[PDB]
Amino acid sequence: HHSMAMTQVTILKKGERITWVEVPKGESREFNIRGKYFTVSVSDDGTPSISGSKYTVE
Repeated sequence: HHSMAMTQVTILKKGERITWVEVPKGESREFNIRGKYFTVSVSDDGTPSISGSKYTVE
């Protein structure tokens, strides 16, 4: 019975997948994507968000 897995977050550029990251539910992590820093957050309900305007997340 595996413990709790990361939330897998897909990073989208104009709605198309460019990369993916892992973040625990209820937390935020920093990533460098193509030379810029972004905060990716996953809410309690598993919904992700990202700082900046270049990308969205799913």
